[PDB]
Amino acid sequence: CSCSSLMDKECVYFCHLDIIW
Amino acid sequence: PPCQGPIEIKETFKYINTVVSCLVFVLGIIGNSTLLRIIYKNKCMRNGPNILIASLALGDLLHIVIDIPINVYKLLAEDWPFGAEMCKLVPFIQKASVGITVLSLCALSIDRYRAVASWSRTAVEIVLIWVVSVVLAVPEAIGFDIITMDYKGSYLRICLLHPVQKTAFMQFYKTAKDWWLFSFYFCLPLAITAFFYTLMTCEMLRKRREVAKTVFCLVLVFALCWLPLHLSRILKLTLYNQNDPNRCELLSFLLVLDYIGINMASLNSCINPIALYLVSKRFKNCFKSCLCC
Repeated sequence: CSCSSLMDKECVYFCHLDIIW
Repeated sequence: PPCQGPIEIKETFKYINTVVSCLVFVLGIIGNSTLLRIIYKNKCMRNGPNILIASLALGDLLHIVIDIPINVYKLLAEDWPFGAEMCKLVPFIQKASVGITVLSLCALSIDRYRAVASWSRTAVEIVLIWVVSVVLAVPEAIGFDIITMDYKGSYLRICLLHPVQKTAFMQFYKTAKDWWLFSFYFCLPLAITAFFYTLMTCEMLRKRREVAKTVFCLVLVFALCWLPLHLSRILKLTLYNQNDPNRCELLSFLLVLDYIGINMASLNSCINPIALYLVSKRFKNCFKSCLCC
């Protein structure tokens, strides 16, 4: 998914668990 | 960094989602394959509006094939071992299929309006619709990329819309992907189909309730089945914060919202053959003949 940057760990972890869309 | 809570998915929801996804996948594939078989085999059924319906069916079938399996893999594995190019194409194919489906719904609504409005009663439209659908999915085909991480000890790899990108327009897409998707793949087809079907009913007033009921059911199911995913993504974009422990709960709940919404989208893909059965006598007999033998 979309994240502000690579420093926001939780957003990218959600991207890991989120659907492909 | 910690939110005062981890991120995880309940197992009950996983079981429910797996069962629902299996059932909707099977139903949609059977229905769309049967519709395509009927339209292709029967020469009398090879006609403009029927070719539009076949386009919609093929788009829905390709949409089902590419979404449910990968989401099942995500839930039951929580990994993406397919490499960068596979995740480079999957969003592209997914958005192309969604565009094909929505534009085919629009074209079919236009065709029904024409059929009911004019009594004198497609190749260019289908090619135009499909080409425009493939090109609009190009940004997904150049945008996504894989990134590595450490997270509380566990080393992870995620394929996503990497925030850092090369060009100004590519960065603009990286920033407005979800807004673009909600404003094109959902609002535009909903509005077009609803308006054209309203015109069809208005003409029937100028000149049978069952067909209007079918129209209402189709539009309502489309709305109710494509709303949840867009709602989840806009909620992410709107209520997600940072630097403070007020975001992890939202992410955990958004997992559930997104998976429910993708099941509903698959159900909308599955819906149309059922309607064309319960409404059309010709399609009813065709389904009886194909399925029962």
